[PDB]
Amino acid sequence: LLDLIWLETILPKTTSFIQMKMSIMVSNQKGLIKLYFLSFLITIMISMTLFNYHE
Amino acid sequence: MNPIIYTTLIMTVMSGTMLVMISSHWLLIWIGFEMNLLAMIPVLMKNFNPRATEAATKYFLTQATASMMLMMAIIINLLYSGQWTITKMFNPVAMTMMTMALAMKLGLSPFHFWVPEVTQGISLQAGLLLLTWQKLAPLSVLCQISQSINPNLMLTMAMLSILIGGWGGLNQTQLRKIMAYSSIAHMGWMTAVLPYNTTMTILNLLIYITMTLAMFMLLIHSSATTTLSLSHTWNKMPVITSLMMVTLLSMGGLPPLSGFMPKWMIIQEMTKNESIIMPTLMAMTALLNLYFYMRLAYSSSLTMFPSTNNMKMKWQFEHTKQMKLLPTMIVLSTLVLPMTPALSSLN
Amino acid sequence: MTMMSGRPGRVPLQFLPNEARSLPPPKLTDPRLVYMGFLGYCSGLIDNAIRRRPVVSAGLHRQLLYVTSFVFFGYYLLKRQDYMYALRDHDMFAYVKSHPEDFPEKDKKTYGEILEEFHPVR
Amino acid sequence: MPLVYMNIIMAFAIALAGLLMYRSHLMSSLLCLEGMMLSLFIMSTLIILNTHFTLANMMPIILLVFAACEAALGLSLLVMVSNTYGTDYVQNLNLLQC
Amino acid sequence: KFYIREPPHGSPDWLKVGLTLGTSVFLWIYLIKQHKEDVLEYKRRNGLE
Amino acid sequence: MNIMLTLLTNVTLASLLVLIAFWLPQLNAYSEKTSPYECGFDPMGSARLPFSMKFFLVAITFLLFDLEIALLLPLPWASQTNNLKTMLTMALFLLILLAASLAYEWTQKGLEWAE
Amino acid sequence: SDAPPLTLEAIKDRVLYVLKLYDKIDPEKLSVNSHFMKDLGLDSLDQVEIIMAMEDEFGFEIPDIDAEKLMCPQEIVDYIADKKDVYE
Amino acid sequence: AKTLLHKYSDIPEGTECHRKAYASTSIGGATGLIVSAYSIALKPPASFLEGVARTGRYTFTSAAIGAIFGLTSCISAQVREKPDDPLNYFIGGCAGGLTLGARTRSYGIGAAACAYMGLTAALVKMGQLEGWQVFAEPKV
Amino acid sequence: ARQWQPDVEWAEQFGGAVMYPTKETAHWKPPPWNDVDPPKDTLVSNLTLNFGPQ
Amino acid sequence: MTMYIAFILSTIFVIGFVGFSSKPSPIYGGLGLIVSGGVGCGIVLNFGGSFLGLMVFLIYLGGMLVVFGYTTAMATEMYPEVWVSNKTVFGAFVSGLMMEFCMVYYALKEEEVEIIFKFNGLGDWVIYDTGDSGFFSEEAMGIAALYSYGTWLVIVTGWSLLIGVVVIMEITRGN
Ligand SMILES: CCCCCCCCCCCCCCCCCC(=O)OC[C@H](COP(=O)([O-])OCC(O)COP(=O)([O-])OC[C@@H](COC(=O)CCCCCCCCCCCCCCCCC)OC(=O)CCCCCCCCCCCCCCCCC)OC(=O)CCCCCCCCCCCCCCCCC
Ligand SMILES: CCCCCCCCCCCCCCCCCC(=O)OC[C@H](COP(=O)([O-])OCC(O)COP(=O)([O-])OC[C@@H](COC(=O)CCCCCCCCCCCCCCCCC)OC(=O)CCCCCCCCCCCCCCCCC)OC(=O)CCCCCCCCCCCCCCCCC
Ligand SMILES: CCCCCCCCCCCCCCCCC[C@@H](O)O[C@H](CO[C@H](O)CCCCCCCCCCCCCCC)COP(=O)(O)OCC[N+](C)(C)C
Ligand SMILES: CCCCCCCCCCCC(=O)SCCNC(=O)CCNC(=O)[C@H](O)C(C)(C)COP(=O)(O)O
Repeated sequence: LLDLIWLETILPKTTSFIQMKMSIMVSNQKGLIKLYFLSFLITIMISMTLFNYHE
Repeated sequence: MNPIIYTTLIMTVMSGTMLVMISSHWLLIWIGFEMNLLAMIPVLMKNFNPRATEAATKYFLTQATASMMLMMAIIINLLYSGQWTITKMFNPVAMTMMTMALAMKLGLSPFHFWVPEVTQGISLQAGLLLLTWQKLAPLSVLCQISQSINPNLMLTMAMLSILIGGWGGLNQTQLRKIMAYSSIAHMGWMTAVLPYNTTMTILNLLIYITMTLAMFMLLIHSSATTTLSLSHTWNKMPVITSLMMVTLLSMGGLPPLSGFMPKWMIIQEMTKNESIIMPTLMAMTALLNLYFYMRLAYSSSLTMFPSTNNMKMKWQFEHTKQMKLLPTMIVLSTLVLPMTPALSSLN
Repeated sequence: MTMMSGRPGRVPLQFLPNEARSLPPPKLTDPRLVYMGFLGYCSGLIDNAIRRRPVVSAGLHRQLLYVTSFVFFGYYLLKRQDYMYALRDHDMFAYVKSHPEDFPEKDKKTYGEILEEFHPVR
Repeated sequence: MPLVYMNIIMAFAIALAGLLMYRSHLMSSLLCLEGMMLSLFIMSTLIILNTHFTLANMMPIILLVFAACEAALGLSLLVMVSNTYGTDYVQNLNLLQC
Repeated sequence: KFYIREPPHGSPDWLKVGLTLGTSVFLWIYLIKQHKEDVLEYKRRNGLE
Repeated sequence: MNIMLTLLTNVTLASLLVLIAFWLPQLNAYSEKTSPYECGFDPMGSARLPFSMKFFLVAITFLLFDLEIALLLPLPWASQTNNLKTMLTMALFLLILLAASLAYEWTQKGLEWAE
Repeated sequence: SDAPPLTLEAIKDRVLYVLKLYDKIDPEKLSVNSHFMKDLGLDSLDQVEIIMAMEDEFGFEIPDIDAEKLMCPQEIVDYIADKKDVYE
Repeated sequence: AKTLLHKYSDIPEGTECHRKAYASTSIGGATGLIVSAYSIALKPPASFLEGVARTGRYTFTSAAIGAIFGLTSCISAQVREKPDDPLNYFIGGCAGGLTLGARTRSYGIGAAACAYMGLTAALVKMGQLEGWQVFAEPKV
Repeated sequence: ARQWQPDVEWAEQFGGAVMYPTKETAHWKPPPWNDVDPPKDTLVSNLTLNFGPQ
Repeated sequence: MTMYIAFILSTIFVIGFVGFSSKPSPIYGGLGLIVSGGVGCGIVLNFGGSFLGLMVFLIYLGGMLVVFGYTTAMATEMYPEVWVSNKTVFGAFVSGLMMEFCMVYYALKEEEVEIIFKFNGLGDWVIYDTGDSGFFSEEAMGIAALYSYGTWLVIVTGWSLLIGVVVIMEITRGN
């Protein structure tokens, strides 16, 4: 119950699951420049507002 | 390509980078960037194929957008002060444009999307050039304007670069995409310390360039671009695989190897500025890069994968072309930790 | 972020200012130079191993050139590093001397008259 | 500032957004790049003329020269893409992923 | 034994070997002379000997 | 001020000529009359289909050679400088590279149209 | 991902749909076992049109020699299943 | 904008629960809007209405998380008469995590969000108390 | 008794276009051995012209 | 105040930028860019830059002719799109027009910092210099200085042009 299941579940298995999910989210892009440059526009709009107005 | 033409194009790329290096005028720095891109585009397309064409097109679009933003920032800075010298920008908006432009040129997150695709779409020599030489000029420009950068935006981009590099590298079987995500993470590490000490950025640049050169040369020597193709190298060149494994451990930042020293120095320098949380997150995240380096080492050198029958014919042939600097790069990538105090010569 | 690049009277591309000649040069048996020579020897051995040559005995002239080049470069590297540290200490001491009001000398108390708190272990 | 400065800056911003947002044709994006260059030329020329900085009267010419270099580069890449696919659509450039 | 050219034959390239050995010897002599001059200059500047 | 008035007058005259041509005569438009013309027959395909350009490489070179004109047109004013040797050296240097760029594209078969 | 794992029931439903959309067939007198020539009274030319409608529906070409054998909706469903490798 | 963070932090800890809850709701809504914008940009929703629905779901989830966190933290701080205590932020963070888990309808997600969000909120409160810096200025 | 070494089934885990295969990326195919995709049959139609009679 | 001619010219500049940024068929995109180049030439003329405005007009005319040829070669469709033949293009055009309208209104009727800083208007004539001297044009002298002061600029520009020719020939080779 403890060594083979729950201590496994909490520290190592949770880390593996979270990193696998995040890697799948980050790396699964369709390779279309349209989406990338749309995200670039979004990022530019944010930097000029959430950062460029704060100084 | 005619060898003379290739030599001229490589020299033009290098001369554009040096023009960015030696210029005191913003227009000359912009000219250097333009010349570098113009000479760089054909080099990506030396071996013609649709993938190389697509990579060159994406690279050109990204770099042209970055250059437009660069020029617009220069013009704003001129508008609010009749200055052309690269000392310290006088407008926060112009400086934000400059930062976004240089981050897009470097490939920092969230402008990272082009790096893995362009790296995958080109040959290993073009990948080596793109991931080593193309970083010098924007990093030099950022070093010159370090006192003007907004720490919040720069550090946010650096942390995002490290996280996204680790997560993206976790999912790759192609070696070029692995190297591209590793490059993104290393760029994030370098830009994290830039607002505090440019010497640390220069040291990290030198060590990362040495390790990347050694790794790309080892990948050219064992002509593989996928994990399974590299899995065959043990049955033909075990020494190459052992050196690859040691270099991969060095790239992961494990002591007492060389890759550990830049992270160590960056962490201690950041702690000098009462920055504790972010270096901790940075190391805990570079653990992911170490994980996929270890996966590559497992598949390449520490275990023996099945091979094919035709490898016997390859056993009878040596390498016709030899790389002169590969031995030196491996030694510098691994055994230079005891020479740490030499970094004072960089400032 | 750029500490000593703008130091006054700094010639751009010397790598060794004339003032560095007032410092003692590193000894030719300096352990750092020995380590540079060992690095050159390792480079020679790896070069032999990659080219499928006898690792220890194949290229003796090449290994000698490797060791000599590494030692030669390391000597000047050590000279520059020592000179830079000397500059750092010189500037630090000069600044401390010129700003006494930021580095005051306060009288130090003996431990018999400083009251420290005692934390029993139990 | 004069309101013409805001007009030129918004011209640059509109051209940048047009480049960043992609429709099917590759050629449309090259035109947006050329528009950004034109706005940069106009803004820099106005700034230089207003302050009577004599020596930078040549700077916009250099800007135009490197603009021509950029346009030639983009057109060459478009030629190769259209020769590959028979169309200059950006959605055909998806062989490489992240 | 071997069938074809085998560019390294029974004899070594004496030009390349001589150039390598000469380069090493010149570098070592230059380093020795440089160190001697450095020591003498350091002594003369600080008035040791 | 005068040039704007001149341009306005010219454009107004042209537009008025168009208006007169389009509203004065009798119009009898029907589908056969307004159809596309190909000398006796209906076109097979559309006129909006891709039309190959066999001089595509010379078209790109024209862009770079057109900016050579921008760098060379201030030459009459440059001849009035005191350091005539420097200006002449740089003016001759610029044309020499333009001549060499033409020679490179000529010798590498860049001026021949695609087959 | 791509289209779901097409099954026999969907193939049969689509075949009956395209047959009921054919104007020379009774919507309610048509069954999966009906014979075009005998059950529906269709001519050979009519059958060719039906095969063409099947090719439009299922997105793959059918040669004539295979089409001549196909004399009822059940044969069409079986042929599509065999060509698309569908067991259930 | 950090002006939203200041409007949240201008209100005292155990006072004016409705105002602090409103500020936290605004912060959550802004975060959800940014997340939905990036999600739409990188993964097209294949329709305008589906994109509007995805934006709505993301923004509503984030705003609900912020509202629950702020309300619970302020209420606990005022009832316990314990300002400057990380326990209130931990309780609010776990409440927001349970809200997220109920939204996604996943018990494991709910428990994990409870734990991690509460720990993060407690750490943020500790940093506020002792002046930890995330984006430290270059002092030396 | 001998040390275990990877076999074909173990090696095939790294032969896909991407690790951690999901439902969407299952249809991704690894790139060609050389970086050359096969040419597309995008036939460029020639322009047809009526030359005459008028 | 005085006839606001440059204001109208810059508004038409922005209108043409919106026209080719909504991205209709590249024929109409090039037409919009030509209009923008002409009105920018007029703007630069109104501040004394005859040579620079006329030169940019000439350069963009040549570039847009090449672009028209390339559009007919490789960027055509059966039904080329105009600003009213598509919902997306029309929406982008209207959004750009109304954004420019909002910026102009908020600019001249009150004083606000849009993105960088604020401004009240007052026309362009206020910021002039009323300098009275010379048998030459300062723009012409500054441009002619390129052959005496800007040797380095001439060198790098000529090298870049030659390299650009070599680069286009390398890219369009194929094989
Ligand atoms: C910290 C304090 C100081 C520590 C020192 C640092 C560590 C050691 C130094 C590192 C660099 C030195 C050696 C590098 C070049 C050698 C390359 C090589 O492959 O060696 C083959 C060669 C044997 O081959 P062979 O004789 O030509 O004929 C056999 C065939 O070749 C048959 O050979 P084969 O190629 O066909 O065999 C295939 C084999 C081929 O695979 C290998 O041979 C592995 C070579 C990996 C290269 C090392 C990476 C580069 C250096 C980084 C070191 C990192 C150290 C930090 C800790 C991390 C540990 C990884 O592949 C495999 O079996 C798969 C193995 C995969 C398992 C994973 C382990 C591999 C990596 C372990 C590296 C550990 C460090 C180096 C240890 C020494 C290795 C020779 O080894 C040697 O004979 C030379 C070794 C040293 C002898 C020189 C000693 C001087 C003589 C005495 C003078 C006394 C001096 C003082 C005077 C006192 C007064 C009396
Ligand atoms: C100096 C530096 C500064 C530079 C920046 C300044 C820039 C100024 C220039 C602006 C002037 C206009 C210039 C014209 C550009 C030409 C664009 C173009 O060519 O369109 C190509 C593009 C694609 O071309 P296409 O291939 O022919 O069409 C295919 C279909 O679109 C796709 O087919 P489908 O139907 O199958 O696909 C499904 C559907 C899916 O469509 C959707 O799902 C989007 C609808 C989501 C609804 C949003 C929620 C509504 C309420 C939110 C309000 C926030 C406050 C709420 C407060 C609390 C509420 C109680 O379509 C899409 O996937 C497209 C998504 C893209 C939507 C717009 C991109 C914005 C970023 C993405 C985030 C989306 C909104 C999230 C919330 C973000 C914060 C507001 O067309 C479009 O996607 C939209 C039409 C373009 C018109 C709108 C453009 C205006 C936006 C420009 C920037 C915004 C303001 C800038 C500054 C403001 C402050 C300073
Ligand atoms: C992996 C280890 C790193 C390897 C690095 C590459 C080694 C090969 C490089 C070849 C050596 C020659 C380079 C320099 C020789 C002459 C040029 C000299 O004049 O440069 C001076 C400067 O000297 C060089 O910068 C020093 C280079 C020494 C690099 C070694 C440091 C490595 C860190 C510690 C690891 C130990 C390495 C062991 C050696 C193999 C100019 O000073 P300055 O113009 O004002 O500084 C420019 C930067 N500023 C303005 C922003 C400050
Ligand atoms: C858009 C407007 C278009 C209008 C123009 C169309 C002009 C095209 C005309 C072309 C005519 C031909 O090809 S002529 C076709 C060639 N020969 C024949 O048709 C007669 C011999 N065939 C038989 O006798 C069969 O038995 C049969 C009776 C079919 C029974 O078929 P099933 O029992 O097996 O169903």
